[PDB]
Formats: sequence, structure tokens, C-alpha cells
Amino acid sequence: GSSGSSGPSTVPIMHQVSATMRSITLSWPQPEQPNGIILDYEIRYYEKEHNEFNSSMARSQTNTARIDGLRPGMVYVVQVRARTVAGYGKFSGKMCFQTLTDSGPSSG
Repeated sequence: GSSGSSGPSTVPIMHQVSATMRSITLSWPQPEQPNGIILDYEIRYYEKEHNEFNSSMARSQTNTARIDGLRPGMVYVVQVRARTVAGYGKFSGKMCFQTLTDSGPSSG
């Protein structure tokens, strides 16, 4: 983001709670400088190999949402943003969340 209109704050980091083989659960803290009322929280996920262009977007009515429609044992770059009546906010710290692996992880 650059030379853009002043938008709402953004989450510093993202915290995960759980995840499935065909989905993933995540969570993020609520900002203090939302520059207004946070309508909803939008999220963007895409294949670590793929780019933004070909990505999926999904918002929620809370600071907690889960992504459905993923492959088992695959990393997915998920991000959360803050949207308000004023405009869209920047994305939170980039994170990589992978799904469950049904292969048999020796160590981890």
C-alpha cells in the first residue's frame, strides 16, 4: 500500500486455533485504531505457488474465520484485513498455514 487514502488500522500478527484436511481455522486480535466502525473482516488465501491474481477472497462477521476448499498437506498464504464504512484496510502480517497431512510425519 502506497499513496493511498487513510484507511483503518491492521492486525500486527495472526494466530491460528485449528485446521482440517480440507479447511483451516485462524484468528486475529481486534484493532484499536479502526478509524471508525469495522463492518466486516475480509480474508485472502492462495496457493503458495499461485499469485494474488488467482486467489480466493472471503470475509466474516468476526475476528475468527475458517477457509474451506483446500488440499491436504498444502501451504496456503492467508491474510486478514480491516474494512470500514470509510474504506478497506491494509492486510495483517503475512502467514503460512498448512492443512493436515495423512502421510505420517516422523518428527515435527
